[PDB]
Amino acid sequence: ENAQNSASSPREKSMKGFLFARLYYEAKEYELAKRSVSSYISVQERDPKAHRFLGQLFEIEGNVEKAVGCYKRSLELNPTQKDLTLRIAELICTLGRAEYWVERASKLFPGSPEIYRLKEQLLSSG
Amino acid sequence: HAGTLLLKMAQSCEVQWKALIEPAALCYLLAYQVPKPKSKPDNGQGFLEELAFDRQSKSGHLLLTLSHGKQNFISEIIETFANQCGQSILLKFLFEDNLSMQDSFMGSDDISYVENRVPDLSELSQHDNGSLRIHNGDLQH
Amino acid sequence: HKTGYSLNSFYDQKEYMGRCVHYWKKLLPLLDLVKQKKSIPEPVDPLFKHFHNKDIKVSEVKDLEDEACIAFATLDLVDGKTEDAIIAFESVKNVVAYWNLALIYQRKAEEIENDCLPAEEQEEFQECLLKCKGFLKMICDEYSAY
Amino acid sequence: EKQIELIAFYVSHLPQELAISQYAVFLENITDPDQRQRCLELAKEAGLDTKTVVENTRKKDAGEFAHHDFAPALDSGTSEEDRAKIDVIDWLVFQRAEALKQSNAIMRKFLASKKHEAAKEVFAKIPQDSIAEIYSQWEEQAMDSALPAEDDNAIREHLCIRAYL
Repeated sequence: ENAQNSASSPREKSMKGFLFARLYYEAKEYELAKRSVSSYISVQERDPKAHRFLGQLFEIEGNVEKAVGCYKRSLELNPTQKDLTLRIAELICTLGRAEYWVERASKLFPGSPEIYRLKEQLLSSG
Repeated sequence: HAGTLLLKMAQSCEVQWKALIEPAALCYLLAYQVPKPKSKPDNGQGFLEELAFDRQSKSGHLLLTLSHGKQNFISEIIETFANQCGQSILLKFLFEDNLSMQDSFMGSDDISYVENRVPDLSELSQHDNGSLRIHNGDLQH
Repeated sequence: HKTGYSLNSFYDQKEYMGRCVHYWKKLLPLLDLVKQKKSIPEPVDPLFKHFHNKDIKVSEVKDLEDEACIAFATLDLVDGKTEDAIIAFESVKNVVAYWNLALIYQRKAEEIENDCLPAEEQEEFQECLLKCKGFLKMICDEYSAY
Repeated sequence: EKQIELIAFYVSHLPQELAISQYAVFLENITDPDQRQRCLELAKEAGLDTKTVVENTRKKDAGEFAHHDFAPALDSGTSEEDRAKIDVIDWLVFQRAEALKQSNAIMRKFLASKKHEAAKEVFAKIPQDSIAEIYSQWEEQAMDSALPAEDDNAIREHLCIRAYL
């Protein structure tokens, strides 16, 4: 409230709203956090923050598909994407369609117990 | 400062009168309503910036408290200034027959370029947040 | 209380509400001694000593006590003890207690149960009868909520 | 006289030698600080006298100038400068940006001679959390402002070092 008024005074609609989004993220309000995060991303282009804000929001909302989409766009941006493959492998485990992602995770991390188990489960699903 | 001295004259004689508020009101109005300098490029602009913060803060606070009620600023601007008479009224009080009105005065200073604006409640708080630059933890202020 | 509630930050709402609860819990014992009794003796003015204003009449004790109870209930509400918070809100009968009850019913019954909505209905009906007296004590006036 | 905790304080009371005092303390300790779980971190080098600017200034002065006699073969000089960068880097992880930039420069010095193990140490003993803990603002709008033309450049230097390694 007061922070939003102080911001609308300078009229940033910006990292202030992003801090409100981060506070809603630390707290438990998925719709408000996602709305503020999207409004901030609209005002501040793209960054690890915008992608990770939206990806944590979707991960908490359960839409692992939308989370994987945001993570793929983030990895296409590629300033620093290392958790993208981990999120893809977790989406594969939650999920043929997991076979490609498990082969990719295994080729990007040979010592991967979880990803190798996911690969075994995918080859089982002779 | 001239408006504040008008307040001083009244309070010194007995108290803020019913005549040494409207010219003081003009003095604070035309101090608030000058555009804040902003260079955004030596020549320390931060000093002009902080003094402008404090000046606009004082103008707003004191001109709101002198007329909390509305229907003041319009008649103020329309009467206490004119081509000559308003400046004559403000200046003959300020310096009682010690300066020419035509020369070496405010006579060449034009005012009818200014208009009405009550300070806003957000901009006033920002003016105080700026005025806190040259009054760092002064208990009286 | 107002400065804390106005904020949305959890880690500052909790602190401001806890400390306002602190000041009220320290004022609780001091206010009970108004039965023709000397409040606290002070010949000298320690930091803040005025008179004919600082004295609370016998009428306003109950009102301030109810405000303190609302403060307690709101502290428990901004912690997560959802049921005993409502228990604490079901003691005072001003507008704020009803409004907080109704809002918590909303929060706990966004899409949960239908039979708990009659609670919301009756709460807003009492709020209607109280706005029939034109009380603007609520934080955001009834024009938006009701 | 080994009353270091107080002679260093009086030094810090003298303005110009605040660097030489921290130099004495660090060059005496770090080699074998007798770092055991006691003595509450030696009161943080007499309370930072001990700034990265003047410290790296003295390190750059000593490593290469060697006014009277400089060895025709740099005799573990670059190795010790790199170990200083790495140790101050660990300490910073516990001066992160200054350690990172000096590490980038020293790793460039090591690459100029193609010392694989030396550059590997310079890049590896550096924390895994340097860039993340240095990033003050994540939203790229404010991150352009908070990001310095030297800090972002040093981060890119570390990324290129890792890619080449």
